[PDB]
Amino acid sequence: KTIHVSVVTPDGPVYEDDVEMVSVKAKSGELGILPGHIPLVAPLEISAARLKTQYIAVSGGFLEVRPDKVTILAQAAERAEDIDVLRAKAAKERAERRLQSQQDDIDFKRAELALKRAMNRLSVAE
Amino acid sequence: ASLRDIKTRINATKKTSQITKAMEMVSTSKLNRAEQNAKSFVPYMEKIQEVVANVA
Repeated sequence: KTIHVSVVTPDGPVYEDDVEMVSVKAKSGELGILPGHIPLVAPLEISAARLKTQYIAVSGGFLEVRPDKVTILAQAAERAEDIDVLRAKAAKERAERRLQSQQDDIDFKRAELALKRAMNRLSVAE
Repeated sequence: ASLRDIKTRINATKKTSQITKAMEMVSTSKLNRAEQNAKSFVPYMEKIQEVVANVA
């Protein structure tokens, strides 16, 4: 039998499949999860989630396991199976994010300059 | 009463109508993407809400 994994971020679902062994590590220690496991909640440390294979590095992270609901609530879940690739992805997405945060503001202010000149000409036209 | 001034005022307010219509269209697209972000956030909120309920 297999158990259904679904790693969930606030940004959206990252991974969803049926994996036999889930080998996440908690704040206390390791946990080896099989189908038919006891209902338990355990907070995950900032490390990879070993799914037996594809390894998922989570940040923040909180695990709740039911015998079919072994889903993981992570604040940031990469894919590339390394502990620092989430930090590299965060360093790239901060750059992309402040580029978008400046792009949206300058686009609004260009459209607002168009509106302010177009209503200037209306007020001058009298 | 200043026919040329009336026509320049007509053309100016047509230009403002066009600009505010373009901004309406841009805000329709941004509303669509914002409600897409909300419906992509909602399963995380459902799961963490039921976990907080069952624990606390």
